[PDB]
Amino acid sequence: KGSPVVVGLLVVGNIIILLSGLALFAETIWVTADQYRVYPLMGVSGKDDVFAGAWIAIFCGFSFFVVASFGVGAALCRRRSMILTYLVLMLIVYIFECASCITSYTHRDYMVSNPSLITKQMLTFYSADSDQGRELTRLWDRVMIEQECCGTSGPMDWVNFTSAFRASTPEVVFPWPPLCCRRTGNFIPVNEEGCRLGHLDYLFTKGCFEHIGHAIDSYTWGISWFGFAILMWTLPVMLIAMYFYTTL
Amino acid sequence: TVRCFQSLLVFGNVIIGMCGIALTAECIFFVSDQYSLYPLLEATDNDDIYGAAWIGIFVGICLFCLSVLGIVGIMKSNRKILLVYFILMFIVYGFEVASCITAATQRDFFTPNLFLKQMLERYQNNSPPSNDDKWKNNGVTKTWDRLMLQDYCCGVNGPSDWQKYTSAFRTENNDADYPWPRQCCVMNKLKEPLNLEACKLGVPGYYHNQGCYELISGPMNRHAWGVAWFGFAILCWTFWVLLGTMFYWSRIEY
Amino acid sequence: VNLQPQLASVTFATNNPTLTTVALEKPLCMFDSSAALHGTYEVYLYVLVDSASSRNASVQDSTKTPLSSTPQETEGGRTGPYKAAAFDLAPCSDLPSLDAVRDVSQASEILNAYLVRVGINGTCLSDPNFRGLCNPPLSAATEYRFKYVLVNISTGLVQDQTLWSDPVCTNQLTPYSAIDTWPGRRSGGMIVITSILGSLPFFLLVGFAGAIVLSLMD
Amino acid sequence: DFNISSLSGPLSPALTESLLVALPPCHLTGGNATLMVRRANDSKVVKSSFMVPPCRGRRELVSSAYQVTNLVPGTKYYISYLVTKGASTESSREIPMSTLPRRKAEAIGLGMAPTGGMVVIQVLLSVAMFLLVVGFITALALGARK
Ligand SMILES: *[C@@H]1O[C@H](CO)[C@@H](O[C@@H]2O[C@H](CO)[C@@H](O[C@@H]3O[C@H](CO[C@H]4O[C@H](CO)[C@@H](O)[C@H](O)[C@@H]4O)[C@@H](O)[C@H](O[C@H]4O[C@H](CO)[C@@H](O)[C@H](O)[C@@H]4O)[C@@H]3O)[C@H](O)[C@H]2NC(C)=O)[C@H](O)[C@H]1NC(C)=O
Ligand SMILES: *[C@@H]1O[C@H](CO)[C@@H](O[C@@H]2O[C@H](CO)[C@@H](O[C@@H]3O[C@H](CO)[C@@H](O)[C@H](O)[C@@H]3O)[C@H](O)[C@H]2NC(C)=O)[C@H](O)[C@H]1NC(C)=O
Ligand SMILES: *[C@@H]1O[C@H](CO)[C@@H](O[C@@H]2O[C@H](CO)[C@@H](O)[C@H](O)[C@H]2NC(C)=O)[C@H](O)[C@H]1NC(C)=O
Ligand SMILES: *[C@@H]1O[C@H](CO)[C@@H](O[C@@H]2O[C@H](CO)[C@@H](O)[C@H](O)[C@H]2NC(C)=O)[C@H](O)[C@H]1NC(C)=O
Ligand SMILES: *[C@@H]1O[C@H](CO)[C@@H](O)[C@H](O)[C@H]1NC(C)=O
Ligand SMILES: *[C@@H]1O[C@H](CO)[C@@H](O)[C@H](O)[C@H]1NC(C)=O
Repeated sequence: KGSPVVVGLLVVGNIIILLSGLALFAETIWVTADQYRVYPLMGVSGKDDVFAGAWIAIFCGFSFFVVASFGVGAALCRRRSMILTYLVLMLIVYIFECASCITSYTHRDYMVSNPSLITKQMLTFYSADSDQGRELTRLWDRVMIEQECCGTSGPMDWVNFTSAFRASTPEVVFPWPPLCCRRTGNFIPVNEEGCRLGHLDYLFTKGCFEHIGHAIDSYTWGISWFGFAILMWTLPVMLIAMYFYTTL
Repeated sequence: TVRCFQSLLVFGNVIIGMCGIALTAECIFFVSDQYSLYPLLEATDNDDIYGAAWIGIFVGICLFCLSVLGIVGIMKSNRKILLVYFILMFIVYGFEVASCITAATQRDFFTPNLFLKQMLERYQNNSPPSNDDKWKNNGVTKTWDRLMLQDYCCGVNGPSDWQKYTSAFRTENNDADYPWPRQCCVMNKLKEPLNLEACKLGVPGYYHNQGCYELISGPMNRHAWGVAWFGFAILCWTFWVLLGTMFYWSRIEY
Repeated sequence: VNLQPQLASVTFATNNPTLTTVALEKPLCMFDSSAALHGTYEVYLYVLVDSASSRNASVQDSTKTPLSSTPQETEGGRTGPYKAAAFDLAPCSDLPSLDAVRDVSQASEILNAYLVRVGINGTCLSDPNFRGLCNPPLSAATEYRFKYVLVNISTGLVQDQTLWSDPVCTNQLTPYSAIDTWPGRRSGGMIVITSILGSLPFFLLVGFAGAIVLSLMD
Repeated sequence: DFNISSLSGPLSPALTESLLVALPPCHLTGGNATLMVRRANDSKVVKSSFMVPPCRGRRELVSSAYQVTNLVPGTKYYISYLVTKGASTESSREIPMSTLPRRKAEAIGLGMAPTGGMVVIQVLLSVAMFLLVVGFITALALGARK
């Protein structure tokens, strides 16, 4: 007739799933809010997942809340057919959240195992006349002077590779974006030769890929590992739930 | 029949819940500080649109749970359940009444005057008296430079304003070289001028030549009508099911 | 003769008379309607300010050679007029198209053909070796008057001249605390929201109480 | 008959195309200098000449290096001086320098290098999917009998 010692296990286990499901619902919405404006940066290369993980997960997290509240109810009520409907709702949310975990992680390394997969976009689209050239140059010229950096390898990407910039900008005048110079509060350059020749202090010398990588990495693990953490609690609760369904 | 009554009740409750979620979503949309706008509003403790929205998040979750509570109660036909339900919703009703009114009270002050004060006072300052005065004098200056340098407007009415009033910028910078912000000339892609003498004179289309009030007001104006009227509609939906539910409750045999 | 200088045309100079500066039209055709163009020529601008003794403003010496007066020795143009700028005589047919000044190539030379600017050079009072015609920032709240004069460079006499301008006023400042940051107005929505959402609670209370009473009855 | 210095302290002097050179010593100042540059593979010398500037000590920024360009990418160039002050003369021995090559943005082969995070997640979760599916199947199998 099923021990109270196992009833309590389903109660605590559902309560833990409930809370971590609500927290995952909150976190995954916080990914989709795009705290760093990287939704433009993915979409030029396409086949996206880092946000698709979150857009799967928001509903999966709220799913975990609702089936788990019901699950606490079913455990106290000890009704055979209610425990069946605990299994046969949870295990679908489970499969969707697996996809959220896998999708969110898999794209991460497909683009931030090395910076060059992102660098290709900057060399193509920076200040470039085509439609997405303007769109993504709004992302970049904001990142640049919001955070003081000239590129992923600072004032050298712009000579380490071919980019749209060369073809409009003969390098003898600017070997790097003019927005790489530090600008006064009047927005004027601090010295001309001091940026056209470039001492290491008037230039924004930092590597921009830190912000881009740390954004992508942080959004990812929030989906991916919190997902696995819910799921690793769901297995033992769902296994105990098999034993409940087969004892009652 | 009574059954029909129950049906009506449950349907209104369902609507209450879906409003809780859609309110939660709307709140998150504005609480996002979406193009910032913290910097123009933390400048005056002009934050009740956001404060209302935060209130909107937790009442939004609260209303969802209370709704299902209600259905559960109605169905279960339990006096105490209904009672508690009543109490809780009453509380939540108060908090969203508060959010509604606080957003609604705030927005009338968003004006071509208010944003012209903060711009004349707090831009390019370099002599603030105190730390949180310097912390406000940064964020205002940054926000005016985002709007002027990418969204191509200048001043609140226009490139008039800097040339008719005293300002923080003005005491730092003499007009003969800085007749209004350098952020207001049209620069070419080298991020230096089309021609500066023509931007000094105001020859039309060498400079950002429109006010920004529309950019500043437009989002704030949506946030305003947004939370407040949606809360009011919920506070009506809840009011008539509260009366009905109460009625039913009262008609419970002991 | 109404040989009067002018504030530069307000069609395309939207901010012109700033707190310390004014742009003026140049003397286009002005000295040359009776065909004066017969050799090299230059023009001086003098600036002056209203005061009772200023009717002694003899912009030339008695022997017809111009005053060598400057912003220092005139105290900003009070104790006499001062030689605020110079340029060469434009031969009238050049007629800058104010419409076409959007050709970024030509823009600066069109402005340099069309006008002169007074107030421009904040530095020039300081440097002890800038032995040039200093065009300093003009003082706020001052009505100025302006006068172009023609000089016959081959013999060194003023040839003839304009009349002083009608008074040109700088921009002048409201102190920024004067901007009443109240609206006076009320929206529409505030008043409905405050009045209805204040009303609603009372009714709920009433109803609740009534519920109580009903349940106590039965 | 000096040796050129190397201003690699304040800046980055190597580049695609243009490079930076130290001015001649203050012994020479007001003198007439010719810089000479030579692409290593060839006899191909190029002359550019200027007066030796007044010694502004260490006051920062002007062309205070000389700048040299049309130094086409990947090329090793030697750099050298001949200078004069009166009928007296001055010199230095060559020094070699090398300019970066060009690289294609479309020649970015995807540097795709998987972390163990991905692969640990995939294995762990595919195992968990398997275990739950199997479990669910076996649970309902047993319950079918009761
Ligand atoms: C606003 O007010 C400022 C400051 O009051 C004025 O700026 C100064 O203008 C004077 C004009 O006389 C500049 O004078 C210098 O004169 C030198 C003359 O030296 C010999 O060499 C020249 C050839 O160059 C011979 O023809 C001459 O006979 C002498 O034998 C020039 O050599 C100087 O040129 C150098 O300095 C300038 C300024 O840095 C550079 O642009 C040149 O490329 C060159 O390096 C110069 O002409 C004086 O230097 C200016 N000072 C400043 C601070 O700018 C403005 O004229 C005034 N503007 C307006 C519109 O009112
Ligand atoms: C430094 O002083 C020397 C010596 O005057 C300058 O070098 C060269 O001097 C010769 C003779 O005075 C000049 O020769 C003539 O050159 C023309 C071309 O400019 C050529 O067609 C004639 O056949 C004749 O050879 C020459 O102009 C001059 N310049 C060069 C580059 O040869 C030198 O220019 C001075 N450098 C500086 C920095 O002033
Ligand atoms: C990308 O840029 C870096 C510098 O940001 C280049 O680094 C070179 O490194 C070697 C060895 O340390 C030095 O001899 C060179 O002087 C460096 N270059 C410069 C400009 O100083 C690096 O070569 C570039 N890589 C690619 C693949 O282009
Ligand atoms: C400036 O005025 C003088 C004086 O009238 C003009 O020069 C004289 O012209 C007469 C008549 O042709 C000649 O007899 C004299 O020899 C001239 N003087 C000299 C010193 O040559 C002069 O033409 C006028 N110049 C301008 C630019 O108007
Ligand atoms: C800077 O702003 C403060 C108020 O925020 C004001 O008191 C001060 O006068 C301003 N600075 C200048 C230079 O006027
Ligand atoms: C050049 O540098 C070397 C090595 O430091 C030094 O021995 C020599 O005296 C210097 N001068 C000359 C003329 O070679």
